[PDB]
Amino acid sequence: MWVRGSGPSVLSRLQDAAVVRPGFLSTAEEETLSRELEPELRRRRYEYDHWDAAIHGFRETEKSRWSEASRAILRRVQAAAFGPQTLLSSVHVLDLEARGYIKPHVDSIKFCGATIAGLSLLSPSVMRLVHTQEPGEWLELLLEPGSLYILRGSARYDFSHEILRDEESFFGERRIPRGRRISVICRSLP
Ligand SMILES: O=C(O)CCC(=O)C(=O)O
Ligand SMILES: [Mn+2]
Ligand SMILES: [Mn+2]
Repeated sequence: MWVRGSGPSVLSRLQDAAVVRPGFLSTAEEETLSRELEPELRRRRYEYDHWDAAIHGFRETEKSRWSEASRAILRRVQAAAFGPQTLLSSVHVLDLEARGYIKPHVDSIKFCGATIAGLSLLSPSVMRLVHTQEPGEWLELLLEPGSLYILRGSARYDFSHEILRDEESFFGERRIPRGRRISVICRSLP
């Protein structure tokens, strides 16, 4: 339902490395995050785009000070996705416009440890993972609003990830129309 792959072996190999938990958040939790983050994101302009930037059509913030309700959600993510690992001192909040997208990349190994965990809000999208040496090994993850994904180990180090732009936004054969998306990303310390 939420993962498709280039073949059975990549699917088995990454089954606990690339994880989607649809409906990890309740509607109330989605609302908590939106009410806290929408106003903060509105204070910033969508950034200038660059050809050699991974992220296109976006604004963002780092946030370490959170309401108690949002902190309860972040602690649920930490329990679900991270061992005992330490998290970075801030959480990355990313606002992609409907025309925005993310190009294939591997998160910096200088600043991010073994695990990335992301909450998706507002609208559905498709995350594609592609092996960095072998373009024939890939996964597609369907990220609906309220979902948590986890990329760890090989899914974090050996595969790029990207968020498909509207015209390319397909989960298998199915078109996933893109809208404005907010994501809330927790990362481990290296
Ligand atoms: O929006 C997401 O879920 C991922 C963002 C991302 O890949 C990044 O900021 O490195
Ligand atoms: Mn920025
Ligand atoms: Mn990334």
